[PDB]
Amino acid sequence: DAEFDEGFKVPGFLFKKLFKYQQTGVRWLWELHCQQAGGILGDEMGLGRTIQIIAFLAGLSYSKIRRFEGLGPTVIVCPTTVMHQWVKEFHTWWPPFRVAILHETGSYTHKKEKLIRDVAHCHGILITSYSYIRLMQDDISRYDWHYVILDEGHKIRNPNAAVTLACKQFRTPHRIILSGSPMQNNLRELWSLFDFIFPGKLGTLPVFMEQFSVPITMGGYSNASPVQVKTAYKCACVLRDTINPYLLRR
Amino acid sequence: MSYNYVVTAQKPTAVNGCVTGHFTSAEDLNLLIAKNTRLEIYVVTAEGLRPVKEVGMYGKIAVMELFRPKGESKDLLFILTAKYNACILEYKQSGESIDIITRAHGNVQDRIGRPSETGIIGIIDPECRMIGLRLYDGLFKVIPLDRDNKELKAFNIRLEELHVIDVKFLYGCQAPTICFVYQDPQGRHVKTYEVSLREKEFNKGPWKQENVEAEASMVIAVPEPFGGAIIIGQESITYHNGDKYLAIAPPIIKQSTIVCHNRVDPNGSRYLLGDMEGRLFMLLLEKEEVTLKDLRVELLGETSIAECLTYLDNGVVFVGSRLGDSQLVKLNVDSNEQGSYVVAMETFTNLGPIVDMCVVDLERQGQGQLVTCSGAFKEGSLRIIRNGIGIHEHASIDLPGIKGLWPLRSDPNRETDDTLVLSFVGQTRVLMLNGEEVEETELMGFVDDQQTFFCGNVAHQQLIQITSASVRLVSQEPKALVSEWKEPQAKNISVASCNSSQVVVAVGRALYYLQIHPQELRQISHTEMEHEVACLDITPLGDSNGLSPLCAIGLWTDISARILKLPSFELLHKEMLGGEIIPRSILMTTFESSHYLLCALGDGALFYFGLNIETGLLSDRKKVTLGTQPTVLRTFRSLSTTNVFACSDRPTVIYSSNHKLVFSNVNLKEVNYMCPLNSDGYPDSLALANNSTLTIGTIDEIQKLHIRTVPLYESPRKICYQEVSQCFGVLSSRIEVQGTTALRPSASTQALSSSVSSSKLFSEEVEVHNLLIIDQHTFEVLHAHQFLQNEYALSLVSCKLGKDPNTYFIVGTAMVYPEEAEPKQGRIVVFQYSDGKLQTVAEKEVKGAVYSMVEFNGKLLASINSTVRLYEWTTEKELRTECNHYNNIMALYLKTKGDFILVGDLMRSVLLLAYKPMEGNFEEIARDFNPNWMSAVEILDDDNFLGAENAFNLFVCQKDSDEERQHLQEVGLFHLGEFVNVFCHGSLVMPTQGSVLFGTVNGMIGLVTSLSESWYNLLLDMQNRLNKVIKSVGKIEHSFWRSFHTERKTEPATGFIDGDLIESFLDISRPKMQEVVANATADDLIKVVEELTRIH
Amino acid sequence: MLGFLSARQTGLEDPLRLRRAESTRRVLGLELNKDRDVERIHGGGINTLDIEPVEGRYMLSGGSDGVIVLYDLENSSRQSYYTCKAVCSIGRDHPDVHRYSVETVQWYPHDTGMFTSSSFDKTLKVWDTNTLQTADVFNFEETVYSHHMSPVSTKHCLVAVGTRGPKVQLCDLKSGSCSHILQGHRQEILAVSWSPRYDYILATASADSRVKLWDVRRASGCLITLDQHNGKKSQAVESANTAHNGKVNGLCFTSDGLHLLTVGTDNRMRLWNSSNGENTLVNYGKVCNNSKKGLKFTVSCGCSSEFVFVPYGSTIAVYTVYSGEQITMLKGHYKTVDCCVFQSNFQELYSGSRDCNILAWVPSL
DNA sequence: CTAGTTGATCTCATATCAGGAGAAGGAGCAGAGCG
Repeated sequence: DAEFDEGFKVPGFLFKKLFKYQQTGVRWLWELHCQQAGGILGDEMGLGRTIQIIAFLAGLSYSKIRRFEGLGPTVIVCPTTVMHQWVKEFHTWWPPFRVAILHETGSYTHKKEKLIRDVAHCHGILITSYSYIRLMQDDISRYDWHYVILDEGHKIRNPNAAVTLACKQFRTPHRIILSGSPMQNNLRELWSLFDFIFPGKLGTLPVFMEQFSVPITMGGYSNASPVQVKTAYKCACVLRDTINPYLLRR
Repeated sequence: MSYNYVVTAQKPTAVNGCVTGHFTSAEDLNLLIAKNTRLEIYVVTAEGLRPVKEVGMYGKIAVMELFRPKGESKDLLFILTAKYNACILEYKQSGESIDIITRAHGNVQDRIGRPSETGIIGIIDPECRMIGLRLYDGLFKVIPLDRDNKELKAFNIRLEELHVIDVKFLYGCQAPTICFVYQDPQGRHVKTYEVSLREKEFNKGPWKQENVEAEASMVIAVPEPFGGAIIIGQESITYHNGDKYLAIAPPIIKQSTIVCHNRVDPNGSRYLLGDMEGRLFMLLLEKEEVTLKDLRVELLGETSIAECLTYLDNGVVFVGSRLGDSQLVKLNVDSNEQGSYVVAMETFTNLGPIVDMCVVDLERQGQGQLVTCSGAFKEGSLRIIRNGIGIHEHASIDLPGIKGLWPLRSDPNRETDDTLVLSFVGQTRVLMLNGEEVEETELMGFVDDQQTFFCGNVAHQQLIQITSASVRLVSQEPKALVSEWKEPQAKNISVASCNSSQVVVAVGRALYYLQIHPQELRQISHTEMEHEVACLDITPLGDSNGLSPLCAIGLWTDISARILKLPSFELLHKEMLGGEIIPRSILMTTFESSHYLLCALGDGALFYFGLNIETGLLSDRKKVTLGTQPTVLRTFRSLSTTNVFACSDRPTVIYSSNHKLVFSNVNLKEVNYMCPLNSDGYPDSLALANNSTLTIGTIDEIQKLHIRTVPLYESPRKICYQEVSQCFGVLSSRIEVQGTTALRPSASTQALSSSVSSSKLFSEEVEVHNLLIIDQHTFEVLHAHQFLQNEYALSLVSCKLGKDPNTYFIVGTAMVYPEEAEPKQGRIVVFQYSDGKLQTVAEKEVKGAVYSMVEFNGKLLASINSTVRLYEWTTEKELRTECNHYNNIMALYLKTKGDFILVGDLMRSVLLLAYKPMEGNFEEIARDFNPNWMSAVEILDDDNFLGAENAFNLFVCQKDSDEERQHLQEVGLFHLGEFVNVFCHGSLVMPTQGSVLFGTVNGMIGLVTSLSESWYNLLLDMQNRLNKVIKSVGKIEHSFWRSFHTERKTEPATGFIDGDLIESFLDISRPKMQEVVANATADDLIKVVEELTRIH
Repeated sequence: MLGFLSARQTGLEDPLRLRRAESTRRVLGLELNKDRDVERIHGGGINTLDIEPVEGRYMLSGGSDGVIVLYDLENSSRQSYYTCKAVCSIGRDHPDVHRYSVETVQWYPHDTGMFTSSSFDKTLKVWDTNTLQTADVFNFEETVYSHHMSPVSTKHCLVAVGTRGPKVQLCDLKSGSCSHILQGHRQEILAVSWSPRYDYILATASADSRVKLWDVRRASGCLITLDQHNGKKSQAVESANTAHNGKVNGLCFTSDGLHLLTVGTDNRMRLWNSSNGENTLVNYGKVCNNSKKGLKFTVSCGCSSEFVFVPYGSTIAVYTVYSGEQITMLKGHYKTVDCCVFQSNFQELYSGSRDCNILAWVPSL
């Protein structure tokens, strides 16, 4: 087995299948769990962000870390295309977990709320889509989720979209975003992602814009004075330093 | 930077903790004794204790408990150090090799925390599921064992009670259940908690909190049949098992508090209880069929004041004392007709709390000799410690004026010399010495009419006797003389010499060579020297053929220990010496390496040489002075090698250790002559004559520190030596109860004469203080002056003041009343000891406690409560103030060197004061602004000030190089682990500069001395190497152990070399040395470390 | 006492006894030393004092006039009487002086080379002690009522800042990131204090009568809200769980960090278990404060018994922490007392006050 | 029953001079108590 600080043992066979960077990832995710903070797995796509989550959750359940005796009920929000992909992935890389799909396709064939309750009681891994999160913020946000992974989490990049608010209604600190590109147009998107994972780190949205987005943007324009270039440089470095612990971008 | 070398002259002797168990083997019963830093392992034999291993911890052993985890064959040892190094030790013996492997270790010091008042508690679950440590207020550290650690990861449980007195794990509980007494404003209560290693928090205990006696200070977990706990308070002993509440108030335990206990049985039907008075009680649990019926306390007797006591077996109890000698007592079934069942079997020397000490060159030698105020209330005593060979005086016979001693095997078969010969003036008197019996019976062939310069056993199964007239070679078995030679002119032999094979005898200014042949004496060589012979030696050494090759000669008027080639009497070398004194003895011997010559003059000077077997040329001339009387040198062969003895006013054994010539002292008054003897009744013994009698004995030759004990039976406080009067003045203190009554006959109450202070100045149990004048030969209390009622004698100096010639005992006192926290009143009393009486020559009412007085350039420098003032001795013989100094919290310690005064404060730590005589006032020169609470202080150099803080640290301050020049710089830091009570210049012996001894509370005597920069660098390098090589018991780092440590500061050591660690460089095998000495050769460093060990 | 010296000398008692007991005895004897003075440099009241945690030699002092004075507390003169001379001073002419009242000032723990000071000009300025130039300036949108750097964090170097805003700002001095906010209070935060035991626990007290302890590492809001009654009056937490019945304008963890003392304008002090915020019900009686801003009070360290020294109007009231007994009230100021700081080496207390004086209280004899 | 298709139907994302009269406030200031 592989052992980390307090009680985290991930099975050795599982660990050996991983790469070195994926192992680093698993360690990073567990350090966050210790802090009770969230993070963004900003690995460039194709590196296999999902494999790292599988390993980490597997290790956490296996270690039976101490409300919850190891891994509680958890929800995975991922784009509609990849739900069965994630189901497949859990099934191969760790059969023991129950991975219920929440979708019209699904596998339940009853009312959905019964399925939500079932997973929240039997401590499964409820996969769902951003739509069903937007549409059942009421039902879903009544069950003490342990982990709230968002795959391709950039879809929460609009702080005012409904889906964003719904995703930010979840209460647990163990929020994770798996987003190959956690910033696509401007930093407002970044702030939004951080406000899901770590609600206070970057401040309020107005303050973030005032302090970071404006200066960092103005330093990119061709006509910007060198002074403003250097303010942008400063602010950019501050931002990287602020977000360093909580973003793992290989 | 300062370069200081600290070493242990006497390891700590105070037993701070002892446990029993099966540590070295499942069948052995071990007694593990923690003396402050030493762990001593014994085996509990049917008689006494057999030492097996003594290890040095890098820590003060705060906790020491044996526990046996499931499946383990034999007990593992848990030790917690004062710096909170935890370790679990196992004993692994592999044949001759013995190891203490560290099964686990760690550091459990919380970064922050109020260290608990009552002190570090360490308990172990009776089922070894956890080690509970109470280190800080409000927290309870748990070290799991079921989770088998190697790093001892421990977690705190928050304890809702912040003042915990004592705590124990209860027996017969499915969960680890602690029972502790804690103090809240509403009184003292006993509470229980269950420890959950899974939930890592407490739970409700089996039986709820109970309001107990006000002074409950002890919890005793009682084994499974009864369960429950027994809480000992001052006036009651109560038993709790949850519903049962037995309670007794035995009137006999009201007089003193019970401080230690031990479970005699495995089932807890009997406990020992030791009190601070030294009584020993037996607490009996009467079972009823099982529950507990009733409690009984019975007084077994008295012991030393026990810190810890352990019951070994068969009534043998080890009483481990911090205040007095530790004891091995027996508990008799029947009383001793004095009401006591305790009978002391053995006593282990304990230099107890060394509260003061002085170095006196008593016996007028060149050797210092510590006299220490050791021990406490009932165990107080003076210890005299010295370094010298010790021998037993078995066979004595008082024949005046011996002038000869030789071992003779009168039984020809045996190679033991069962006959002793002595020449007195003009005859020979022999001794049969048969067995241990001694009587004078005559062996044929030797004359009772002539002096004998020599006799002894020689080859061809022959004896030889050289007389003042002529030589006599006796055939041993058959009959008397068949060979005689005499001088042709019949001149008396003036100087002789002889060995087993040949003979060399001087006749005035000419010399004669004879050699022995069986039943014949053949003369060969002759010479005519310039002047008369003074001394000879012809001893064959490394002979390997049968005859010595060389000889040495000392001559008159040409003072020179010259060398001769034996077959020719010719001059091989002629080396002058100087002086008008004829050499009186000359010898050559081997010390492990080659032939040396030892020639001495009449005044104890003695020259050792490297003699060659081919040239026999004298070089490597170096001198040593030993005694004042003319000398004589005769060898005895030990187990190991030749060990030469010198006979004079100061008898000294001569020998070489690690190829280094040592000059040990022997602790006997005088020895005229010596001779080896190895009789059937006497093996390898000595035969030492004085002017009166023939003393006989044997020498251990271990060069151990010898410790005399003078029982005072009361707490000594100070001691000073008044040489002019031949006495020691000792401040003593005895406890009286009622007006008052002495609880026991103390040394003060048993003096020859006595007196009480009648002073016109000032007009349960109390402390009475006396000034004891003690004879410096017999150590009898010549006089005991009691001080005023409620007067505490604190300081005491012997000195002569001003210009008058009388040497005075000056005592500074304080008036102690319970109505106040700091004395407002006190006085400086001047005594003179003369004509066996102690007259009060002067007095001076001061307005505070006189904590310290040093005689300072003809003047008395006293330190009243916060003021340092200087007194002058006026022609009228009274003390008159000259100057004051007030910038002190409490001037507790005063030292002096020239015009400078070092003041150790209660908590401002040092102040360098100067008495500028031109003005007549003090000047604050420098000050150390760190808050160190001093325990003692010393002045090493003009600008180096040794200090000891009450946190067991040594620091050296240094006057730096503006107003930052008034800042002493702490250039030396070192954690001693001992509480220094006293420093004093001096040395216990005849590279390093200066020598400061110190005495500690645990009984350590250490030695600080100044090094040069080069040697300090070298020794620091080797210190790091040894740390890289030597492995400590609990895997503690030496640098961490010696790091300066305080509750509000922690810095690494610097400017101090652990002389213990360096001197450990000898006790490692050669490959390990090479590991040490990678980057000069090893033998260089062996020489270095030997020379370093030479200082103590 | 000579009993104490004799006990130390003979090993009857651990030397820890004599320190701690004597330390206590010294604390009980605190008396206004007229044999010690502090040089007057503030034109306005002293809001804050801070003795440096290592070596305790220097004190910083922040005034209502905006100046920061740096005093040397060692008696370098040979007399028994001395004035703690002022080494440096951020005076009216310094280019970087605060514009309005300095409200807090703090030595960087771990090193005397840098201190920090925050003001009503809405800035927290970090200063190089040696050159006495600002190394950094954090600007806040609201006036700063207090800040505090962790006495224990070898790892993080966050400054917690309480302003009139309802949010707690954490300012990272390592790359300067003043974005992180703890949100959950509702009115100005009048006092913040890091735990002396735990690296990342912060307690913050606010005018909404609530005190919250935070694990700033944690992304999930307060750990604990202190509740006066421990549950006797229990409500779904929207307005209940008030620590006090007024504003809570003071916090101080006890030395070992196991309890928290809060003072608020209901004229009470409470002692709270800092692990579960439970109320220990220590009484302490009536402690007058009506300060509208933070009240800076301390605890003793290294005594047999812990004491808390609280400004009580124009006096410093000394209380025993764990029993509540009022030891004494030290009476020597003329106007209200704003701050008292404890010198742990020698059991000396310095207290500033609105009358522009800093009085030293040193044990008598 | 089950995929497949097909509308709706939602969400989210993309970008730079010949007026006059009267009423209300404020400012300046004399002066009167008055503490």
